[PDB]
Amino acid sequence: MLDPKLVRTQPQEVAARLATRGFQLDVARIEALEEQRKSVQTRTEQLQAERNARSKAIGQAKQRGEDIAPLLADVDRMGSELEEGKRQLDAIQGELDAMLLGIPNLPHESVPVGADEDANVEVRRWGTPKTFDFEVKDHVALGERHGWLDFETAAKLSGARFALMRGPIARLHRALAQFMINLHTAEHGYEEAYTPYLVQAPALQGTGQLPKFEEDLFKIGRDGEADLYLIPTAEVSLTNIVSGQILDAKQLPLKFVAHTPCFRSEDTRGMIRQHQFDKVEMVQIVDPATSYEALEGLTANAERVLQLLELPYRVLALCTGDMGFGSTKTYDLEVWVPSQDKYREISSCSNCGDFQARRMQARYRNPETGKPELVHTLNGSGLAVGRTLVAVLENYQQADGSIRVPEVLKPYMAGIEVIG
Amino acid sequence: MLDPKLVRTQPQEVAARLATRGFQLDVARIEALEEQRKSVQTRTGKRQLDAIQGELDAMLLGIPNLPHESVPVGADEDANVEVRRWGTPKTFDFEVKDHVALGERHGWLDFETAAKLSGARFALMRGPIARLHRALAQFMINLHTAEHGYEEAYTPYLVQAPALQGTGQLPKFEEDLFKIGRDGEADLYLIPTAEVSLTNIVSGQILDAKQLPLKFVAHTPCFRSERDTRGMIRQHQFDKVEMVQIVDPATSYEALEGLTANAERVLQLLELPYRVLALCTGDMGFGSTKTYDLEVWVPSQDKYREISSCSNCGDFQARRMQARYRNPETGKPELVHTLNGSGLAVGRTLVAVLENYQQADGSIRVPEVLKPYMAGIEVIG
Ligand SMILES: Cn1c(=O)ccn([C@@H]2O[C@H](COS(=O)(=O)NC(=O)[C@@H](N)CO)[C@@H](O)[C@H]2O)c1=O
Ligand SMILES: Cn1c(=O)ccn([C@@H]2O[C@H](COS(=O)(=O)NC(=O)[C@@H](N)CO)[C@@H](O)[C@H]2O)c1=O
Ligand code: NA
Ligand code: NA
Repeated sequence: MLDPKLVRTQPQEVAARLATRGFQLDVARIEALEEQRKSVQTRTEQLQAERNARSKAIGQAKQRGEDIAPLLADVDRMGSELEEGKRQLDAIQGELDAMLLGIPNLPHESVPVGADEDANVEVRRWGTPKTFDFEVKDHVALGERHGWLDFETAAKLSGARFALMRGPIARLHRALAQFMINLHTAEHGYEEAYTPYLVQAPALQGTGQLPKFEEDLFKIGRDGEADLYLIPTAEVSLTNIVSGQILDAKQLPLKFVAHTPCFRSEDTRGMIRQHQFDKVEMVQIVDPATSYEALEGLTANAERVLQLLELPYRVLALCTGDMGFGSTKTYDLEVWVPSQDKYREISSCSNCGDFQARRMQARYRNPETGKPELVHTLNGSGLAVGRTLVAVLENYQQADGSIRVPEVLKPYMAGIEVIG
Repeated sequence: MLDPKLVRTQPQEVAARLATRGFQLDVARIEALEEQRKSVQTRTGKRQLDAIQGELDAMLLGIPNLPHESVPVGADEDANVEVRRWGTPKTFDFEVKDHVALGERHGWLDFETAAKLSGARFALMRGPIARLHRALAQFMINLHTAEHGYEEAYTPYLVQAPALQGTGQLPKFEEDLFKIGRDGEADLYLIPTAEVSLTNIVSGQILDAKQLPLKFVAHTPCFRSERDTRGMIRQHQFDKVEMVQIVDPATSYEALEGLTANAERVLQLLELPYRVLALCTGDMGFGSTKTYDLEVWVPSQDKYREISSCSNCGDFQARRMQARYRNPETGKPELVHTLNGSGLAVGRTLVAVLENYQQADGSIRVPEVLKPYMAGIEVIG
């Protein structure tokens, strides 16, 4: 949610900033609703003035021994219209709120203005994509060899876009997730958390997936119970820890890390696109003055995972036309994928500003004013575990089809140094 | 599903054995349907044959497993037999606190934030308690893979109906599952246990005799919409480290003893006193022939509480899955036997760790085997 006062009073300036995202604000409808509101409010004011006078004129008519029936009938009619005037103003405000819940965030001034994906800038890249002396295999060819990565058995259980891992590939996947959590808790100042993987609608509305992106979620419809949704990311559960709270300035920043499955009902082959995937999520609840510096740190934390695994990657600053709904500024990390001869997305790191904090009423008590003020929220993958496994399998492949274990993962691989 | 030959050749004995579970086998309806199929065959139309076949198959999928002759005969939980114990429950020199009071002290176990997010029967864990939960699950999976011969697996947590019918949750227990209704697609169900995904790896296959035993281990969330039940004891979501075995039918009752010892080892290494209960015929799970429950000591309750269920399913799930192996003696593809057991339910291990390891000041001492996973933390709070 944007600032309601800003959208209602400056719809033209808000529309112009939003147009950079390709989003066309319904300025004609905001102004029409605002014209209707002003018209009803002026009618209720004139009626309040008329009814109050008539209601007190009954007292005076009584003192004169006069008939009060014409006056009571006037007051009663006026009262009934004021009650409708309230219903009209409530239904106008109701329509305006429903509309404001579907508006994407305002891009920060520093975001490059672009109409599409081609206006995204490379910020920097790290490491050098390996030149192989043999024909590179993809992660599907590599992992299927001994049945350690099995899409057929997963299709037999659950249908398309699911995976089954066994033996050393399953251990390598767990090693990756354990390495990420241990790194963020030991070196990057994040507090570990275990969260529900099923949330009710209010949590998803707090982070921006609801009301607009319901069709992308798996829903559990329940009889006489509030429906449950499978989390698309631990961002939903972690960010909402602070909903409806006034935090002390001393408690900021709150930094959370969670390793959870992620469920989405939205080449893309093998493990690139899945209905379920593990992701180690980083979430920060910060002082608004520090959120853009916090984003730089958050991005460096996700990068550190790739540097430690020695995986060549690239950092992209997303343009205005290529951002997520609730983001003011995003950096995408893209890992080198040898079988594709390109870098592919492995993490998105965003500053949401006060957009999610507004929806969930997550606040802090400002020290200067003493007044409760909205916090800023940030989130970032550090990393999507299945995609890192794809990167590990492909970048560490040997000529015989075996896989070298990355150095930082050997303590988790129980003596295994080469897979197959 | 039960052997169709046994149901036909020995109806009275199969019915008398099932009656020890409190299940009344409808021999009359089964044999009346068999007579109708035989009469319709001698005349052959397709409508009446498919209706009789659909009726018979639906009945057949509703019959629980035959209890093994070594299973104590009883009507309820009070007839379950304690077969052994391990360890001495601790005598505390202060008033014992439950895991809820222990965990809630610094916000590290938070039922209120979880309720705000998801409603009742959910949990949120933070900092050293979340780290201890993760340490427990890592310990269990590292133990089973390194010492007990189990191959690790990452599985889907959403399955379609045939996998649940393969292990016995469907058709009879649909109400206990969280279903995802999918428009113009097969509905998905959240897994109640990794037993569903692990056991079904071998469905529709003829394995090699040399491939047996197949021993799988997985750490997964478990989702169910179903004595003291406070906090993490009962949840809609909980983590469980599951052990599954696909074995030669001749070895399955020795394999159950080995599976039960694997689960027990986690409790021994954590130094958590417990007891082993041989479930009676009237307290057994639908798909089981024989079950041992592990019940860990819970100081706040002054009693042992269930933390694991180890079962031999015989050929029951194999029949539903058509999971076979090529018999080296005969040459014929024969049904395999299947087994599963918790090693362990992670949330309930955490309850047991918090309570048994608590100290006078409300702090919790970290179990010895968990210290390598706790980043220097030896005392929680
Ligand atoms: C397997 N798989 C998918 O099918 C889809 C996405 N991803 C990775 O997940 C990362 C984070 O997803 S996101 O871009 O929608 N952003 C978030 O979820 C925020 N909570 C920040 O993480 C993407 O960068 C993909 O690499 C998959 O792995
Ligand atoms: C939190 N919680 C529950 O809410 C319910 C059960 N349990 C434990 O899970 C163990 C295994 O569940 S079971 O008995 O249904 N058996 C199986 O699922 C098999 N696949 C073997 O694991 C129970 O023993 C409870 O201790 C919870 O922890
Ligand atoms: Na992205
Ligand atoms: Na049980």
